[PDB]
Amino acid sequence: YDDSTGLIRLQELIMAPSRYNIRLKIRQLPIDSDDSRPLLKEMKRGREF
Amino acid sequence: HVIRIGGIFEYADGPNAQVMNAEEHAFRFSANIINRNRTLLPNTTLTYDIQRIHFHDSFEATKKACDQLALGVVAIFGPSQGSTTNAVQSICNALEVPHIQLRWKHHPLDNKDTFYVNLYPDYASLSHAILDLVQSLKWRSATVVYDDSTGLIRLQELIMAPSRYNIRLKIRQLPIDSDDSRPLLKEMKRGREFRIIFDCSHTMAAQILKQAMAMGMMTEYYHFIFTTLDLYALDLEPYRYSGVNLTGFRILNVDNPHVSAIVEKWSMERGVMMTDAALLYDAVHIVSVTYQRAPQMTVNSLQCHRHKAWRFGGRFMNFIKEAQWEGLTGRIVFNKTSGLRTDFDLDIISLKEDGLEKVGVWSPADGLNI
Amino acid sequence: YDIQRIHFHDSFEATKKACDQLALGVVAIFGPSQGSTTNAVQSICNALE
Repeated sequence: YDDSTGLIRLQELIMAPSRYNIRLKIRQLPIDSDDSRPLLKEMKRGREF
Repeated sequence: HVIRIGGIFEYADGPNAQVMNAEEHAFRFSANIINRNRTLLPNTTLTYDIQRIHFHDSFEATKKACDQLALGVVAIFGPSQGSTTNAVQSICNALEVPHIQLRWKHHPLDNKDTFYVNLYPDYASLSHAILDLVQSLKWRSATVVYDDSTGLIRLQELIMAPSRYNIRLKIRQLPIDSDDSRPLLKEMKRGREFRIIFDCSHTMAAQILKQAMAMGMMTEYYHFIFTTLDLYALDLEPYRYSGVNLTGFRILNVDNPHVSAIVEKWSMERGVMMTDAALLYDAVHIVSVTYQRAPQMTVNSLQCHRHKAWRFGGRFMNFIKEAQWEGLTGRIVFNKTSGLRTDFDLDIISLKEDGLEKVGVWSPADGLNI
Repeated sequence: YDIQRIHFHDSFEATKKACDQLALGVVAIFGPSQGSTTNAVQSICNALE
């Protein structure tokens, strides 16, 4: 995610891992810069689709 | 000399509510202490314009602040809610009077006010405090239970710490239609987690005391973690003499005898000093330091609808933003870009069967010395 | 209709534009993009029906 206060009203999906058994990783989008590319390398290490 | 300032408190009928809390009374406490101390301002005597507003009512706030500006005030204590306090900060920038934030409110730096001072311990360094503590305990299974997302905001290095530290919790909100989560304590006792961490306030925490001891969860296996700092207006003793493993907190630095004398002197006034009582006493002391380090400066009667503004608002905004003073809570520090109490001292206090006991400290300077 | 434009995060702007649109006379105001202006003036709009 990027902004941290949209999911106040999307928290149904946030407490979905108490219900639905999907495994999950949380990261934030950088807020002082737009450059996602080292974080893209971090997800290339994270290896998820 | 005599100086006059402006305060805003929030009640449930507002000015039509007649409540003097442990802070308004502590405001008058510390203001008359500066009226008593004459090397805390050589001759300048601290008076004030306290203007109660409602809870979540910015119209009453705008009228009370227009009354303060028409009387002439040179600083405005921030409300605890962004509807009121952020509009008041924009107007404080717009008529060149220092806004105060007495607490933390969520403020973006996309706000364009230059009149700002946030005061509360570092959220990231708090998250690293609990990394220090939890990696001294080496846990992975836990449960953070909240009742709004702002405690997830205030602890947010710890929430990308699952992508650092090998850790995974039960993300759960409490009901916002009820404060008894004892049926939800039943429903989470399916998980029967023993390391649950609590973002909480004191009356809610007494409700949760009677929930958890009602659910048979008061024990020394339930290795729980409290944010709440208030331990003389709630119940302690059966939870103590049942044996428990839990961490609470105390920002107060009362083992300095001056600070314990001020707490006892408030007990004569109220009733023991709460967190924000000590913060507001230290804040009124800080403003007397900022003004004693200031030239004595004008009081400007301002219409709230004009652009007309006070001469020394940027000057005294610099005097407040640069402040850094030692008092009841230990260290009090502003950042100079977006203000913050980056460096902070805590008493790691914990209840056992012998009672409450300070067992360590956590500071961004002391690390996790404990 | 009546159209206003205000900077992000300034409710004294909302103060003056609200005095314009009230002394003019409107019955609805379209929400700004920030939050402090909109809820401050929402409490005011609540107070004056």
